[PDB]
Amino acid sequence: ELVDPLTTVREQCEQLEKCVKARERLELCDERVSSRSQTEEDCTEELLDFLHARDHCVAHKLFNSLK
Amino acid sequence: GRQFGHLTRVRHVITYSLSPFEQRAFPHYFSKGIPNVLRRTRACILRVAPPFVAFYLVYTWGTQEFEKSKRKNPA
Amino acid sequence: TNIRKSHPLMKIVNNAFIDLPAPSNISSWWNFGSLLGICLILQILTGLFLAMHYTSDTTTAFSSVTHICRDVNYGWIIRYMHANGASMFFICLYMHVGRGLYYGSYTFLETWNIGVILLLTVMATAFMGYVLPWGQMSFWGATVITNLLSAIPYIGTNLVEWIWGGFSVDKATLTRFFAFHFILPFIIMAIAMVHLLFLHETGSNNPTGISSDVDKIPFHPYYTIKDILGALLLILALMLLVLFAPDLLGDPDNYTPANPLNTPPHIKPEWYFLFAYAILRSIPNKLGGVLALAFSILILALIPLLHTSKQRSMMFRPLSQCLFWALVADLLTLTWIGGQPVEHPYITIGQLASVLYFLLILVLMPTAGTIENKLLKW
Amino acid sequence: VAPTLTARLYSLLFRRTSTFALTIVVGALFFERAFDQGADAIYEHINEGKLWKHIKHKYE
Amino acid sequence: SDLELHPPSYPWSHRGLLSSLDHTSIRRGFQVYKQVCSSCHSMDYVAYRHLVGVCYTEDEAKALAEEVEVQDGPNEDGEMFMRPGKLSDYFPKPYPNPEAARAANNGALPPDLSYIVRARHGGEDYVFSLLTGYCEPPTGVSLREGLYFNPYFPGQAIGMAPPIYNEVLEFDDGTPATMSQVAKDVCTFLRWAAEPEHDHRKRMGLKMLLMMGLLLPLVYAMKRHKWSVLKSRKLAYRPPK
Amino acid sequence: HLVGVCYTEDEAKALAEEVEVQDGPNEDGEMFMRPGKLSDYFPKPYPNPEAARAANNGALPPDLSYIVRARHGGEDYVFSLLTGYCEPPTGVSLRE
Ligand code: HEM
Ligand code: HEM
Ligand code: HEM
Repeated sequence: ELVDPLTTVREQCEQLEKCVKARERLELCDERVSSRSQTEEDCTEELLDFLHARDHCVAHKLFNSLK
Repeated sequence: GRQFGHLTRVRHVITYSLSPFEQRAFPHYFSKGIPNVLRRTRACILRVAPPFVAFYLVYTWGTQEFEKSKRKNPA
Repeated sequence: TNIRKSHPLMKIVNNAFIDLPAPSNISSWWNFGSLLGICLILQILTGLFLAMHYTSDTTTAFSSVTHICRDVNYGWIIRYMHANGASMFFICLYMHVGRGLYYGSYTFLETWNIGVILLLTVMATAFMGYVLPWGQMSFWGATVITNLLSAIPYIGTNLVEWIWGGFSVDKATLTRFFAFHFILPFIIMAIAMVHLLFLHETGSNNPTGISSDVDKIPFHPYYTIKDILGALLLILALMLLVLFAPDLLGDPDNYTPANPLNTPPHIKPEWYFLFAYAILRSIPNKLGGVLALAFSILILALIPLLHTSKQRSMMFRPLSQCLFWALVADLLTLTWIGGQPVEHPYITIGQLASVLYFLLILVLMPTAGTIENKLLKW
Repeated sequence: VAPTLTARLYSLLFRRTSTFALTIVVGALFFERAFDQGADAIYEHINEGKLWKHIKHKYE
Repeated sequence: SDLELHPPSYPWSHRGLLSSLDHTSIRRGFQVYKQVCSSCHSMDYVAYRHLVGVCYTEDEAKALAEEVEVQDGPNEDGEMFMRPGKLSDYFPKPYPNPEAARAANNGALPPDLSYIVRARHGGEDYVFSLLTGYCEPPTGVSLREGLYFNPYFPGQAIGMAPPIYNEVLEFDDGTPATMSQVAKDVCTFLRWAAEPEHDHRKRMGLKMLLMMGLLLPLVYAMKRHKWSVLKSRKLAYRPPK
Repeated sequence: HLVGVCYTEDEAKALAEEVEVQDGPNEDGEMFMRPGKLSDYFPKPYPNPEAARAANNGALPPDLSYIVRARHGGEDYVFSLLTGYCEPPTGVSLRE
């Protein structure tokens, strides 16, 4: 039962507009690749964009509280 | 070679000069200073700037085309 | 009479930097000669102290360098002043060759050619310099480049193995480079003295390209102090790098000890060669690329025969001013390209900048000159 | 008091390249120190990331 | 695989120009090295004495070195014993031959942490983000449950397990040790291992700017004063007739 | 080194192959033993210097790679030291 500032901050950050759209495009592709078989368009890219938008905002807010 | 006294021939030209301990080192430094620099900039922008923005445009484009060429949609 | 004038030693000094008639005219672009001199002794001075500790065997190559920055007192500023001094040296070098081209200073055949030799020399000097700490980039940059000579017909092989001291970039190859990187700056300095000897025959050129015999001033106190101030600026630049952004111009990859089987994906030479690297790979030929890369620097020696204007300086010629900066910009493109992977846009744009560089020098500037003459009824 | 300052400074210490030098060397002494105080004091004020750590871990 | 994502810019307390390192944060980071990485990561260029002026005290430093057995020189029999560990000792640890890293893991070399921050691209930022941004595979690619997944890593797929939440701990005056708060520290320590001079130079840098901020104008005025004579010279041409 | 000098190529190999060396590490970070090539030197007796000492009593039997050039009187001194071995005169006892 620990305090994980990363997870606390990730939640509110992972929410925001930019991230929704990328997570949206992610799930879109997720299911696209899930509902196909013998496909190789492998859904890696959409994850990264989501991380960028998320992690950029993760940096601005994080350390501010970190002890 | 070289040396003063043997450089070249000159006649009829007077030169008035002043001891540095008598004048100021920065007369109207900003007063006349800035106007001049603008003037010099103006005098040269059209010759210096254009190739640089041309590079700049080719730089940002070339960069975008690189990044956007490494993703795929259909096919 | 006056000792400064007649003592067999001082005469030199006096006629070199005290009484020497100089144009009242010369501007900041003329400071680079003295800064190049300062860069030289600085590389010699810090470089020496670095050699009192650096050991030249693969086993301790990297290690000794680390030993320097951590254990050796202030070995770190020394190490960084050295590294950054090399870059400062190239900035001034390129600025110097810039001033010469813009202002027509190259009409001094001998002075200028000695300068081309100064260029290749400081260049050859620095290529070897960076192989020393035996970093990934060192070994690899050392491998990529050396091999280039393997394109020379019937002899490239034998030659490359000969300067290698084996069949690869081995132990022989590191000590060798240490030795040459030590002796080259001394020869540089003597050749720079002949640069000055020949330069002193005519005196300096000036911004207008018009003869200034009619308005000469003594080098001291004017250009001793204008030279002092501009050295302080070079110290600012230099110190800003070592004391704030020491690795900014350096690859992080050279901080990883060499490994002959590894081979990084990244693989580029030091910033001061990128333009030439670009030009080289823009050609899908072993011999072509290398030949073209050579022609890329050795063309500084073609410049005087391509002079076409009835005026020496470019100060009063706008078609040429435009072409000049296009040349600068085109090198900046070449730098940029050379720092990028050989893929997508970059290939063809890199091949364009190449042809351009050559068109701009070998044809566009000479032609602009003829037109500017025609426009003046000359 | 103001003109006579630069003046007296010239009078008693500047003509003779002797004193002129005697002063810059003597002036370099005091300066080197006073600069290192203020400079370090400045480096400290913008930081306080080491040294007051000592008051904690030891004192024996 | 052949596509990548670059680290964000975390507001380190030494990212600033004239900004010293947090030494309290270098300790925690050291501790992070001693238990976790020290069994997989070499740090050959740092020694126990190096820590003295930095974090710990003289005595503190000794005891830390004395908690391992080294291998001092041979004696009379041409031997090799083992020793408590001095101060002159470095941190050469894990495996003897390189391949012993390999055999232990599967190929895979856990590169030495003496020079990491300076040797990746993105300093502490890349390491911190690789340590912290550990995540789960999207789709269409399976690893080998050996080659764990990482977005902040070239090929997004490679080798190291996330030992960053597995929590150890020992902060004398105490601090919670989350994944993140333990990462800043190993990174804040990894900077200093790659550049122990960090703080000293920035002090000189401050002096360098202060000095140059005094010398520069001063030399200018000196040069202005001597050129005075040429700047104000007036010409007149008086030809005959 | 012996090849162009005394023996032949093949002869030289076999002579080296009559000892077990210690070639490089492999995969496990190990150290095995090898027949001996040609690239091998003659590093033999004792590892640490003092192992010469422990074996004998102090006393280092100096390397013979440079002996003739390192004594004074070349082969003459070594030859005479080897050959002129003799019995103690009087008044001094050794330590056998
Ligand atoms: C080892 C590096 C070099 C050093 C130390 C060096 C030194 C100097 C010095 C002290 C001057 C005095 C006047 C001035 O700077 O304008 C000068 C001028 C000149 N240098 Fe260099 N130089 C070097 C490289 C070059 C290069 C690479 C070139 C061109 C290939 C070059 C060609 C010239 C020319 C033509 C001038 C005459 C400038 C004028 O009067 O406008 N030198 N150099
Ligand atoms: C004869 C005086 C010189 C000596 C004794 C010298 C010796 C050394 C030594 C021992 C190293 C390896 C240690 C280290 O990297 O810090 C080195 C690095 C280097 N020096 Fe020199 N060198 C001298 C002149 C030069 C010159 C003329 C240049 C060209 C500007 C130069 C540019 C370099 C470069 C590029 C490196 C490798 C990059 C690095 O610093 O990591 N040095 N030098
Ligand atoms: C806080 C302690 C540790 C830190 C800071 C650390 C940090 C790192 C870093 C920065 C790299 C290189 C990343 C890159 O190549 O870009 C790395 C590589 C690696 N380390 Fe760790 N690590 C730590 C503990 C471990 C542990 C416990 C293991 C054992 C699972 C481990 C095994 C590896 C391996 C196998 C690699 C190679 C990855 C690969 O190339 O496939 N390290 N580590």
